[PDB]
Amino acid sequence: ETTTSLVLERSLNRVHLLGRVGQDPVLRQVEGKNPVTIFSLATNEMWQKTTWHRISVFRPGLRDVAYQYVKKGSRIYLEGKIDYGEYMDKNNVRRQATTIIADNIIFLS
Amino acid sequence: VLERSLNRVHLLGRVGQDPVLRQVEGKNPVTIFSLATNEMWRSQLGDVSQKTTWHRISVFRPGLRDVAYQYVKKGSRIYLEGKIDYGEYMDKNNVRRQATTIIADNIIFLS
Amino acid sequence: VLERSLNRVHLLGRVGQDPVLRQVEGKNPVTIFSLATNEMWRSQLGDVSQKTTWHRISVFRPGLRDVAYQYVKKGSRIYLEGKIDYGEYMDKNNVRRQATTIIADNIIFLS
Amino acid sequence: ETTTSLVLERSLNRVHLLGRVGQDPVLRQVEGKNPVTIFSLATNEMWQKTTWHRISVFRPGLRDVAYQYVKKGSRIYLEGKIDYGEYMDKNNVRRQATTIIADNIIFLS
Amino acid sequence: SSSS
Amino acid sequence: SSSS
Ligand SMILES: [Mg+2]
Ligand SMILES: [Mg+2]
Ligand SMILES: [Mg+2]
Repeated sequence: ETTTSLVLERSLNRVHLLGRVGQDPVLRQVEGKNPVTIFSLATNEMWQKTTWHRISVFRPGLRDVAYQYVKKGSRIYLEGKIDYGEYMDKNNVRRQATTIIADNIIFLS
Repeated sequence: VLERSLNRVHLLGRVGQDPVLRQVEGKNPVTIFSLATNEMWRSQLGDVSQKTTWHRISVFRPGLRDVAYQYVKKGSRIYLEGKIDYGEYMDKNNVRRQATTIIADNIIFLS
Repeated sequence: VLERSLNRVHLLGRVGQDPVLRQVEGKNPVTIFSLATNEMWRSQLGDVSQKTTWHRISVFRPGLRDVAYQYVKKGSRIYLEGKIDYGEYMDKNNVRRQATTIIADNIIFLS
Repeated sequence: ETTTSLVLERSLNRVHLLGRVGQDPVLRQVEGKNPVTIFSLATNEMWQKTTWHRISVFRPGLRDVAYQYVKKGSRIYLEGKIDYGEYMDKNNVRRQATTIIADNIIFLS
Repeated sequence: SSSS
Repeated sequence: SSSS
């Protein structure tokens, strides 16, 4: 690993979700500086199992549109990337707090 | 009859280590490996940031699981599609913790 | 045995007119409709450009074709997935011309 | 249709292709002002049929990387949007010149 | 405002 | 150059 470890070699980290919002969005600040809009999204598989996703909206403008227009029970299509949100809990345990960082949200209801 | 939803992930990246073929007695055999993707983004000289994201990949599908175990290698460049599953589980406490994996149902070898 | 390739389109838009159920004798029946998608992009007041793209959608799959004909309406908002096919054909001249369609294999009604 | 016909209502026009480049890329100018890199991409279906796509790269920087690194026989993954490129030919006939406008290209060979 |  |  160097400054020459540019890794211009490209990769792809893309998720598409279509589902229903679990609760009204909330607004948080991360570190001291980055406002974020957060809500939950439920998707289902035939197989049954409801999968509950944590959605984070960091993009300016999108995050405000999300906070004002996403509501519990909203039907949403969205796209973004997976971030696993690893961290250390109270007792040094490494946890995951997986979130989909949405860069595109389409409102269906 | 619940309406239609979608849970679809596309990754293209480099495998982090040789896959593990895992049979924890009870649940059926699963091929496990890690996939690295890089996110580059700008912030004298051109100041540019880079983050590596490490995905855990599970392959349950019977034919794909074996193809994955035998052909995925450390450094392998692959494209895959699947769904995200968070693997909720009760620990020693009365709540749940997550073990997120991407359940691959399609893999393309690019190397 | 040719290697793996991908030809995958995702659209989400509003249908432009009631679908046509087309049986040009010979080829099997096909549901045809148009889907509009909008692309907005910036360029006093905030100067912003907008372009509407009109996609021709064909549904050949036997069960989906009928669901499409009966339930797609003008103004319907839908999500669909398919592959692009350019529909090469010889005209009255000794070369080929194209009639591009998206062959839908999955449709989600959002309205 | 007005200035109030903002159509903030969002839509999605997204194509993903993985295939082989047919010939070396060429460089064109559209109208008088927009440099573009153009090449062909072949994809196949099991069913057989080879589908030949026209790829256009307008994004600055991406278009130069494409022109310098895409070669006949290159294996490429790419993403973009469909543009049908409608026009009038010599005899007033409305033709299609469908192209995939790539905004992301990943080099595989 | 601009519309193609 | 910055790497998280
Ligand atoms: Mg996509
Ligand atoms: Mg804001
Ligand atoms: Mg340039």
